[PDB]
Amino acid sequence: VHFGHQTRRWNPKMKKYIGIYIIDLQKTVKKVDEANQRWLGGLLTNYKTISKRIKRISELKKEYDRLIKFLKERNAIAEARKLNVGIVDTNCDPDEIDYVIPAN
Amino acid sequence: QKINPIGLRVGIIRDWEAKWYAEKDFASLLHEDLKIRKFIDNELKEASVSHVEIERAANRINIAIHTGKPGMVIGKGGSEIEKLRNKLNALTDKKVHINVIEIKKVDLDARLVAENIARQLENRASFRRVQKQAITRAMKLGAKGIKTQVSGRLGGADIARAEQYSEGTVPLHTLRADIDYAHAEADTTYGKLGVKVWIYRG
Amino acid sequence: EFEERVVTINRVAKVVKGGRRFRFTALVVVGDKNGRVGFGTGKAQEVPEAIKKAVEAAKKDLVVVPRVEGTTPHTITGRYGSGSVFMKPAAPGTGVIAGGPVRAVLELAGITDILSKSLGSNTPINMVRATIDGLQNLKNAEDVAKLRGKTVEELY
RNA sequence: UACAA
RNA sequence: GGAGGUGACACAUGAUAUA
RNA sequence: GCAUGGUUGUCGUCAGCUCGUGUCGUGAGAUGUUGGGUUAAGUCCCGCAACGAGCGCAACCCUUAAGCUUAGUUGCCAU
RNA sequence: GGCGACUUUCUGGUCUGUAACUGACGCUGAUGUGCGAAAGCGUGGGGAUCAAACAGGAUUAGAUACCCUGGUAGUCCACGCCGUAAACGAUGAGUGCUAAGUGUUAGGGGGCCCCUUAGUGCUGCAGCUAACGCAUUAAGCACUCCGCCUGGGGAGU
RNA sequence: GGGCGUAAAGCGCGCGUAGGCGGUUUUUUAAGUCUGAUGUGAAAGCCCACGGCUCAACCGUGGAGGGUCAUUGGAAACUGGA
Ligand SMILES: [Mg+2]
Ligand SMILES: [Mg+2]
Ligand SMILES: [Mg+2]
Ligand SMILES: [Mg+2]
Ligand SMILES: [Mg+2]
Ligand SMILES: [Mg+2]
Ligand SMILES: [Mg+2]
Ligand SMILES: [Mg+2]
Ligand SMILES: [Mg+2]
Ligand SMILES: [Mg+2]
Ligand SMILES: [Mg+2]
Ligand SMILES: [Mg+2]
Ligand SMILES: [Mg+2]
Ligand SMILES: [Mg+2]
Ligand SMILES: [Mg+2]
Ligand SMILES: [Mg+2]
Ligand SMILES: [Mg+2]
Ligand SMILES: [Mg+2]
Ligand SMILES: [Mg+2]
Ligand SMILES: [Mg+2]
Repeated sequence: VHFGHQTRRWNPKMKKYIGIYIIDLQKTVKKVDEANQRWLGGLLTNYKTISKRIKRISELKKEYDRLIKFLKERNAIAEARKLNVGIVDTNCDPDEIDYVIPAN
Repeated sequence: QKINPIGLRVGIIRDWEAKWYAEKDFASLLHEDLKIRKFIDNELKEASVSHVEIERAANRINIAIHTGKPGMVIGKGGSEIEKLRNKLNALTDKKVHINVIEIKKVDLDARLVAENIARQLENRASFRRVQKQAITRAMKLGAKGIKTQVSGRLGGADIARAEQYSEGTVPLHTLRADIDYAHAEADTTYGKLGVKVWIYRG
Repeated sequence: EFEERVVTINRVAKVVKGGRRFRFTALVVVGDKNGRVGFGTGKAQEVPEAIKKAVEAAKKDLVVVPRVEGTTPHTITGRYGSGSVFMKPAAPGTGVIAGGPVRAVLELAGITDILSKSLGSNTPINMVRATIDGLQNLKNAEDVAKLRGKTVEELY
């Protein structure tokens, strides 16, 4: 859980956390103490609308089959980073993680 | 362009307002009916009358009046409905029996909402504000949808136009949907203003 | 609570296969006159509906404006794009010497005494954004004393 | 629409 | 997938503002 | 009818046209509504900063093509 | 500006490494002085191809064009002149500083890879921008010097 | 207290004169720079204060200001000179 992505794509901000690059296992352990489907656009920023679908899911079969299945993560961070913890590989941006775990 | 929502549904999911049968006196009875409907509109113009139903049988005319304000039609002690019944028996020379049916929630009745808007427009009220208030009231009372439209020289403009508002669903192509519709006219200093209201209850 | 002021109402158009489709853009500044100001925009076919959207959006980006006895701590120029607003502390007797949308932003912030000049684009949205930029970069003496590791007296 | 031809 | 290089019969016209 | 209400024709039964919230953009705007297939159809599925909704499509209405029950006159006629 | 068969002769500049040497001898540069595609001009040669002009044939309402058949200057050489181009990266020169990734040209160092110079491309942060975009080959951050701009037309008259 | 990729604006490009600008340190100087002294910058005016006009204009009185000024004594970091 400490072998990151290839060198030809490693973000420069993971140099402290980092052939291929190997993660900082020693630093992740100290960081770990400090700390499945598509993410709908506006899951957090549009709860005034999603909750209606969440409520309508609780309350047709064609909708529910996709609704149950529903209710890489750049959409989610913006929904949270704009509101003012997560595994952060070398290719991922660390500057936008409050509790970054530098483990693969 | 758009068919009258009532006329499309008459005899399908909406009932006739005239319930009688005739063959050779059809024209004479039809125009006695229209004579009565014009009389009631004029004589009860302030009594919030939504619609009038006429039934005929055995030289008797049974008239049902659906009114928002039934106490004005009946009058204190039944005196106002006795006076109207006496005048109807003179326009007709038949035995008229009048029934009055209160319509609660006058804000869900297209005819009453349309005429209220027309009355406010004649008082120089904002053609936008009256439409938005009527829509908010109907939707608060559980209307599935409502549409309003005022057409003409809005605010005394030299060029007439139509401003319409809507809320909810008003499925004018769905035949089984009971859509209440009414048109009313406001007499302003600048001419005719047309008010159309569509209400969908569910 | 928050007072709001309608800075500018603009009717905008987009062209379609028919004629033109019109909407209304409202630029609104909100503020409490106690050091918190914010601006927002909203668009609608109706002017009042665009104002409410603009008011609601303004509340999400309130800014904290440092003040000293009703005036700014130092001179600053706020710049956003082509907009640029020069703001200077003035004596308590002086009023808000500002021209347009700057006056709305500074008043709703609670300034009442400032010397400001708009040096740049007079487009209201960018003038407003420039004004907020300059207020966003003001620093009070207690804050800069903390970063430099001295006390406030040693700053002078 | 008011014009022009 | 997106760029940069490379190569690849005939059909005239429609006054001014206001839109 | 170039001051209007109401009513109608036409593009044209063309499948499109929008809105709310969110998000992107200084902004006009955009997105959704595009993309891969599919359909008479913005019809449907999948993917997607969109999620939903509305007016449209369709379906609910009339009639025509088959059968059954009720009914047998003024309809029908096999014994 | 430009430069493309090969050979010889004459000759300019750049790059890498080294750290012998000199010891700020540098940068920029008004005026000035030179070089400067193509067309063009003069003198004299040359003349295959192509081809302004021009001729004929088509097309067309007309066709002083586009298309076809020819064809002169010119296109080529030498020596003079001319001094202009979207002469463009539409980006003046010098110096330093500021994430990365990935091709390619000429080298160097070390163990095909790693490091490093100098060019030449693409992508892409911070920053900048009106946006488009630029982004260690800046349009970023700075200092020095030069050239230039101040609404459009009139008029580069 | 602005600009020059596409809005007006980088000379087509070299070489180079005057000029402008110029790496590190030590000593020295004192032209620039800084800091006092003296003289002068008339009066009226402007600004502040006070007084006379019934108030005010206005008038008067006392200050302040205005030099890239000169002469003279100090300082030596920076620019200049050795
Ligand atoms: Mg249908
Ligand atoms: Mg070389
Ligand atoms: Mg030079
Ligand atoms: Mg020159
Ligand atoms: Mg030539
Ligand atoms: Mg030819
Ligand atoms: Mg020749
Ligand atoms: Mg020659
Ligand atoms: Mg140029
Ligand atoms: Mg430069
Ligand atoms: Mg540089
Ligand atoms: Mg780039
Ligand atoms: Mg390079
Ligand atoms: Mg300018
Ligand atoms: Mg420049
Ligand atoms: Mg141009
Ligand atoms: Mg230009
Ligand atoms: Mg150049
Ligand atoms: Mg030129
Ligand atoms: Mg006086």
